[PDB]
Amino acid sequence: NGSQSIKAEDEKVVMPYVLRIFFGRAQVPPTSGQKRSRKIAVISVLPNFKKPYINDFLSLASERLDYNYFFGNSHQINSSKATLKTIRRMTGFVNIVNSTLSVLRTNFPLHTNSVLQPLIYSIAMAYYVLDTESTEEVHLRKMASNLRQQGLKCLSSVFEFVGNTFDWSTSMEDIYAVVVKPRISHFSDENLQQPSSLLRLFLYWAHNPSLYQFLYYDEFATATALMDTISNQHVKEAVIGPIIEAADSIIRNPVNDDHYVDLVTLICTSCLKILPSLYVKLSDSNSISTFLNLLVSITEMGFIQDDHVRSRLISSLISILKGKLKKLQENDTQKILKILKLIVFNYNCSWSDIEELYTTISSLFKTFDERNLRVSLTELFIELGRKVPELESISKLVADLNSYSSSRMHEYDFPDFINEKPNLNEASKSISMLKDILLPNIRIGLRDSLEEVVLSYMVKNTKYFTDFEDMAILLYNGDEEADRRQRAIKRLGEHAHQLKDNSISHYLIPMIEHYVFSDDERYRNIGNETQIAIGGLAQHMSWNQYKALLRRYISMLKTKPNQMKQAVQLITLRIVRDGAESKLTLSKFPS
Amino acid sequence: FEDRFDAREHKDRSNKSRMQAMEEYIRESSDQPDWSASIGADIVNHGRGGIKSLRDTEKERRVTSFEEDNFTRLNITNKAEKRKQKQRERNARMNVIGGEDFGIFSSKRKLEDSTSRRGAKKTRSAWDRAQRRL
Amino acid sequence: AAPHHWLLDKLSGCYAPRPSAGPHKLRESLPLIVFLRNRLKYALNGREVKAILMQRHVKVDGKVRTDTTYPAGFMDVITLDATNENFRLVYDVKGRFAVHRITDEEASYKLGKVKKVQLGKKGVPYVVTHDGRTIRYPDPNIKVNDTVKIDLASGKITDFIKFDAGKLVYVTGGRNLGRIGTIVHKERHDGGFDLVHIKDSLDNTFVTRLNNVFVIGEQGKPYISLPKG
Amino acid sequence: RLQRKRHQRALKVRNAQAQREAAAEYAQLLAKRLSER
Amino acid sequence: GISRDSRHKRSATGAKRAQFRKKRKFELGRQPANTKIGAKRIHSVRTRGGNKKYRALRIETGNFSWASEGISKKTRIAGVVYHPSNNELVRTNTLTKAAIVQIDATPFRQWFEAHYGQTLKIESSVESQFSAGRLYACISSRPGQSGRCDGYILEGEELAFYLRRL
Amino acid sequence: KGRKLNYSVQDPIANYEAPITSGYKWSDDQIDEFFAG
Amino acid sequence: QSERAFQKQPHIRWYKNAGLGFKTPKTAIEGSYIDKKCPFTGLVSIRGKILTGTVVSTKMHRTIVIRRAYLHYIPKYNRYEKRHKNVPVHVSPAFRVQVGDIVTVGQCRPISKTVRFNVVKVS
RNA sequence: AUACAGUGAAACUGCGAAGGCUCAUUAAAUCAGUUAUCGUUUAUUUGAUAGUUCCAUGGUAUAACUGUGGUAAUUCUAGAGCUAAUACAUGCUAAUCUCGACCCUUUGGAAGAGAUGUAUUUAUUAGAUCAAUGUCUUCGGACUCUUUGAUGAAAUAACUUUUCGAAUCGCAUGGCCUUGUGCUGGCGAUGGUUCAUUCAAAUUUCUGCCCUAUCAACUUUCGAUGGUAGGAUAGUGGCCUACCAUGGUUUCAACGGGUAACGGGGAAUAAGGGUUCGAUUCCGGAGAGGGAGCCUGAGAAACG
Repeated sequence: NGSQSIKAEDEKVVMPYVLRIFFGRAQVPPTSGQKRSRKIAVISVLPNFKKPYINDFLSLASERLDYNYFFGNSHQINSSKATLKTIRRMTGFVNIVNSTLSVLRTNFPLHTNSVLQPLIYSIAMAYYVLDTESTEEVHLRKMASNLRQQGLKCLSSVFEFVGNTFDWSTSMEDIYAVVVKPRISHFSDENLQQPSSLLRLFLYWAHNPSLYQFLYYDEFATATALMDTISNQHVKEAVIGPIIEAADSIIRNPVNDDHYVDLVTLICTSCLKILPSLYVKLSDSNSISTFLNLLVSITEMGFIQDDHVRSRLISSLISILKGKLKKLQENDTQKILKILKLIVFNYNCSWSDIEELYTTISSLFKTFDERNLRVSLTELFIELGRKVPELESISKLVADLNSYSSSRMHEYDFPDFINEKPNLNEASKSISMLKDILLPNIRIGLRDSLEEVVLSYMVKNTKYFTDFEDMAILLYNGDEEADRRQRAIKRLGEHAHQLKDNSISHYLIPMIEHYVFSDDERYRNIGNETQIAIGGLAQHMSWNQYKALLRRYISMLKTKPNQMKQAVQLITLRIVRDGAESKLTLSKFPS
Repeated sequence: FEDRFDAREHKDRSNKSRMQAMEEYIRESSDQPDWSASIGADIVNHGRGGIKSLRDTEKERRVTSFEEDNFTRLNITNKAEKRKQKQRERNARMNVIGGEDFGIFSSKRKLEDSTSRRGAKKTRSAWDRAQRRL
Repeated sequence: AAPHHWLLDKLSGCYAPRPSAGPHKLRESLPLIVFLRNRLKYALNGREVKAILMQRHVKVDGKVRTDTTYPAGFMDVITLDATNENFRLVYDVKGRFAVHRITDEEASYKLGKVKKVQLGKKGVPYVVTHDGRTIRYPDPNIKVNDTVKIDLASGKITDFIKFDAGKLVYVTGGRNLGRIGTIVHKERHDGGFDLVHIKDSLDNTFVTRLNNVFVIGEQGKPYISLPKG
Repeated sequence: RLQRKRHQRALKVRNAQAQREAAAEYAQLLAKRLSER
Repeated sequence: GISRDSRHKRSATGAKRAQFRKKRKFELGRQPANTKIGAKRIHSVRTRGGNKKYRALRIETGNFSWASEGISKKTRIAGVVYHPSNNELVRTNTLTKAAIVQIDATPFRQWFEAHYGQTLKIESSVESQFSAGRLYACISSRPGQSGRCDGYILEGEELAFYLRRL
Repeated sequence: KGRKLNYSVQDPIANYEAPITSGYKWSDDQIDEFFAG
Repeated sequence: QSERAFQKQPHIRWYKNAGLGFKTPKTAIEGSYIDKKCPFTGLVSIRGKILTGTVVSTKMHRTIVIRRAYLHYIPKYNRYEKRHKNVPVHVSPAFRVQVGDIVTVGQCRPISKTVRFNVVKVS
């Protein structure tokens, strides 16, 4: 008969709204008691009478789900629903602790709340009943103790009711009457917030606009309290950033920066949070990261600091200038952030950024020589913008070489901090050399020569565009250096980049031989570069299977010579992974 | 191609090559005795049959061993007895003279073809025959 | 009318006992009548082996299973209550069913080759063996042709033997049926003559199939005891 | 008749309390294998 | 039907002298029950133990599926206009699998007006049938084997995929 | 067009029926003066 | 790529893998070809054995006629008369096989009256 | 033994018969092994395997049986009267599962929110990451490209004339005091849905002893060869039909010619001397007067 009544519900829509409201009115007239319970509360209730009431709430749920647009709603059905919900609350909170009929009437009450939320799920902007405050005060006096009750990952009876009441136009009258956002913000600022906290945050972010478009001054102060909740909930959207739904945070922070500027410490906290929005997770997308940096700039245009947020915005621009993502949109937002950071370093940054980012002109090569002849003492964002131009951004090749040489000149004129800046230059040149670049690899080689300012002739002859006598002199220089972990790793990386699967050129056997000779000359340095030799042999072993295995086989055979010389010298090690790699070679032998 | 379980090649045959002249020479040069009966006990029907041949007393010993071993008398199964007992006793009185069967001397069956002249150790190399001697 | 595996003497009868259906196949099993009556000879005829089956002395795989033609296949531990008879029967080197005698701590378990692992219904991992013990929930690293160890009091897998290069394997099938020695070679082809190869006294070589071979332990330590000569 | 109504209901609730608990009792062993894997 | 065997016909080599055998039970070809529109009558035939097979002949209540949301709802049948597995099958107006048949789409109107409010994002050449009532939909289920008429609606790409044909 | 329109002669229908001499009760002149127009 | 009616489509663009040492080309993973009976996306599953040989004719579409000459140790007239075999095979979106072209095939699920093999490799 | 109580003609029941003769001549297509069926049926064997409840027990209609009879007559019959079910078919049925605001510290979970199947046939998708023994140590960390591992490349929207949530029994009075069968309460066989195995069958990969070119062409003349879709199927399948393409086999032996094909092929046992006698499965498929159509079953075009 459940399947039969489900068929009756699936065919219970064929009659008009008059007959649907008449059948709903007959369903309401079972145990309404509007003479007894339309004033305040009910007169009496029973277990089987609540079972008629639980069945009435279930029939209301089935009727609303069947006719989930119109539902034939009536104030008699509303009064019967309020009488049933109040009788469920009264019986559950007035019965003794025996829990059988109490859990029956509690699962009657949760299902009745689900059927009540179904009415607003079906007929939301259709009725908007003007006597809402009766049921609103009834449900408030029932669920006053539901302060932090709806704070969970699945608690969505009163949380969904609050979201429905907040996502309307004029049904927020019961919200702005006394309180909805107070208890919602209490459970939102609860510290054990699960991932419905983002749902409540998006609901309040969408519901601040109705409280702002409302002409009532009470709703204006409630919108002020929603901005105050956005300022007092400065840990929830931080700690709940476990998914890629950071567009809600970027949509609230832009709304907050466009709406309310209430404290300089609040603007500094917003700028530091949007700095953590780019220094917290690397999976933030382009529009979200651009709007987050623009919201940090919008808080900084109002109430920024002069030293602390100055350095924070300078670090933000020093990351965003190395990024420059999304076809110069992030570069334009980074130039705006550097012009809003309000320092002397930021002033030189905005000058040397606007003088180069003038919409694809020769002003980039003009401004590189301009700041070279007029070298600025900030130099951090200058080295960022001149190392993005030294990377695979095609123009400013000689200007990139002059920028690296001028950074070396400043690092020699310092004579400590600018040597740690040269450490960052070397840690950038390492990832530049281990890459598929053509102009930026030559620029990193020029930076290696400027850091080297026999060895200088070797570097300039490795970057000589000749490659036959040049590679012969490189092999002879490796022989002279044989007769350095990261340094020889960088040299062998540049050599492997110049001979990296370029099988349209000859002497690849001597090129791999020079790679293995530099690897042997690094592996002779056992006290330092044994780890680097192990890493280079490991990367060559990964390349021995990664889609190409002709010259990598000879690289494996000639990197075995370091092991042969080490075993002849030993005449303790790690035999285990060596034997397992021997088993892997035996498996590659059965290919 | 592929393997196929062959009981006819891991079954104990040992009878294609069992020749009575070779077996008699082995019994002569055996240097361990032969379990012969007390002399009257092996004649059969008061002399109406033969004595009994060596294969017949071997088969009789096997039948009595199986007999005592699983407690069952053998039977008078008609088709097998009308073949084997009558044909066996008629060739017994044909060829068994005084407890000795002379049927083989009247039978064409080459000794060296099947039972001598080893097939696995054929030694078809001068080096293999040299290593087989030394 | 007999197979080769039963070690059945020819001077027995005319009709050979077809085993009934059961765990193993017809071609890889011996029933209880050819086990008890005419191999280790606890009976003399079918009437009295049915009599002792009605008396219920047999306790194969820890359950009684009173039936004459019950197909005891590979290493089903035949248990007999009187004189505490524990019999694990395996293959010899020339194709028959060598029934080794074992003790109680060894007959408290058996082992079984896994055939397939399934996501059958309702998220339940799943394992079958040659007696078809559909036991719940092994680890995810049960490949085909590994070896579970059944509990034999409940049904649970207690130990697990992984099939890889360097494991002690038993071959039941084809022209290698019943050999042990498991190491000269490994060769996994792509559809046939794919195996791990088995030594001899002079460490000779052999070819079989994957499904016709299954692991029993390690190089020197199988927890099954084996007969000798 | 009514004693059979006692025994039927008792064996039914005992069958439930055996099977529906043992099923989760080896599903938790699957959970242990998944945590250790 | 007759048969399922290669013995009555020639292979890829061209052989003769067939004269093979009395046909067995397991070459059982039943009669082709061309399912039509009528009053719902399903013949419950037996095969392979208790393998009851539902042979539908006059089925109506097609469960056809809204595609973009996957809403299989109940409707009637009108007629198949194009099905060149037999071009006389559409002349005789039967109902087989993978046929394109017409549906009065009034419960789909009810579901759209029930879970969207207003009446009429969806394509225009099916919005014309949203207005008129008869929409094209293709049968998925097998009434000759499973006895049912299920199907999927035509929505856009598959619509034009058939409308350019016929 | 293989099995389509075999213009052959078939065995059991070659004498399945037999004709009739007078046939139509009308005359052929009655046909001509029946549908001259 | 749609010359017939009745919703020419994959049957649940779609992509799978039979495994067992046979690659799937990138157009056969994500391409506009339907792969109704090509086993990489397909509806068929792989099993059985894998045979290798050159071809004779690829005249009709979805018909790859392999040749397969193989050694057999003849003891009768003690000389090897040379083998020849034929098998029709459905297409794959990986190689337009012309004359020559030693390729291999895997056994699966009889497609026409005489084809159980579908191409998985070209070399 | 005044509602049953042992013998038991004739009736329902469970099963029995669980595999027997003759006739016309098929060249790996009859047969034997083998590969596979996530391409499929399955009684029995074996291992596993069920959560939707509004204002003390459900209905006549038939036997056997009596009684009246017909007919030459049957395991042929018809009226009239009763009467039972594991026959027919309507219908009676406690509250336990996770996340846990709070914890009073161990006797730890009270509030709130989310739960709950099968059988049939339809669609979207769950089905790239983090942990170090190490890159730099700045003896702190952004760590995966290197050195090794891991989750990982049935959840839901509907039909169906939908099956069920034990009217089976045995062993054990046993525990409790809800003040009386108030709760019985412990276990095992038979049930009972589904999966897998086993059995058997059907297809299917390949292999296997006559001479054959005076058989050099066959195949489209039961689709020839393949593709697409449907029908039918236990399912794969030109197995059948619509449409389309003109294919496919062959001198590396297609296709065709016959018998000591009452003989042969291991089809199998071999025998301690018979060297093609010498153990057997099968010659081919049919047939129950003759073709045709239908039915039954886990299995059939049934020796019944």
